[PDB]
Amino acid sequence: PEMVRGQVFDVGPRYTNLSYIGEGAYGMVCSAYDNLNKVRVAIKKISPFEHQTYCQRTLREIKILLRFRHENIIGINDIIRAPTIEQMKDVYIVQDLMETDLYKLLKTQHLSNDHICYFLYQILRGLKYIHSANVLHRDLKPSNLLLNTTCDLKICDFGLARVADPDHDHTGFLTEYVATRWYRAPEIMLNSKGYTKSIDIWSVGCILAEMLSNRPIFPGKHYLDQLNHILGILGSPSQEDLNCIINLKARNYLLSLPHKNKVPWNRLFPNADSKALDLLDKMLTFNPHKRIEVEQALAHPYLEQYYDPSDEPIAEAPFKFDDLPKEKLKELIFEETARFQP
Ligand SMILES: *[C@@H]1CCOC(=O)c2c(O)cc(O)cc2OCC[C@H](O)[C@H](O)C(=O)C1
Repeated sequence: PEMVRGQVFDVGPRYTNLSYIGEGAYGMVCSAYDNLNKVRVAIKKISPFEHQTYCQRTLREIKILLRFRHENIIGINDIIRAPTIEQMKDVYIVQDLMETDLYKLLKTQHLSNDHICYFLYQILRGLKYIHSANVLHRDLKPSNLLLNTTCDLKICDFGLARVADPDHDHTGFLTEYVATRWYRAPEIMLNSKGYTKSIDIWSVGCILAEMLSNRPIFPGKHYLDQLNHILGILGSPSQEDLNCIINLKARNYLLSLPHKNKVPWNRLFPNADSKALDLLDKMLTFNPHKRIEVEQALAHPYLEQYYDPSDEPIAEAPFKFDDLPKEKLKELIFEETARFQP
């Protein structure tokens, strides 16, 4: 049984010659040689079975990814686990081996405008498919975007995904939220549970800004500070957009703030393509009802060299799926992974 950096990675004998890559949520990611297909692959170790929310995230991702099939979504090629529930302690997910992720790339590489445009196209193309299944990714960020050696992009990690539920999106002010802080839409902190598609478009807008400058556009340090960063750039919301926020605590918090001027996008990004900044503005719109939707974004002039709706496929059907004890959830993970046995 091979080990990498002092930890057991029990995937043989099909997968050998392991090398560290990085970290998933419940375990590390390695590369390995696939002795059957004769190519190196990526493998993620998942040890979820102690914690019920861990089991939730693992099951959710497996259920979605076994149904999804799209060029810009990384799939599941194989799942490795013990033959019996009694013996199963870890699960290993085998996926295509990519070359890097966008978080790592942006730490040292400046992107040409042609790279930015192609990455953004591919993000939106994958997102079109996800949203067409009535699913929200809910944690889009550079570390969840993988790139191969020719800059083809795939979206990773559906562990926070949910079915869209816009009729039950409303909540109170300062409602706690799980997804990554820097990519949270402003309404998360005001009145939203993040159950509508507009939550993902905001995150893509954050990713676009970060590709233009190699730095996060809104790097808040804590829950409410994230909103201060956003308002520091967008400026104060209009009366119309405030009137859309019926919750009094949220509205009165915004009314308590001094007026803030909008920072022009071309001041923040003086080298950027003007069409890219127009699309950026529409993705980083404060009012989620006015925010651009994924199919509109694909049709934006910035993406004209790539846009082709006949080559931007959608899901066959809407996706349908916690008080579930982890013992039922481990049982459910066991059953969901049976198709890859032996
Ligand atoms: C994605 C989990 C799968 O990640 C990978 O397959 C992966 C490959 O193939 C190559 C490289 O360079 C990195 C990879 O993932 C790193 C981890 C990733 O950023 C994220 O944390 C995930 O776990 C989601």
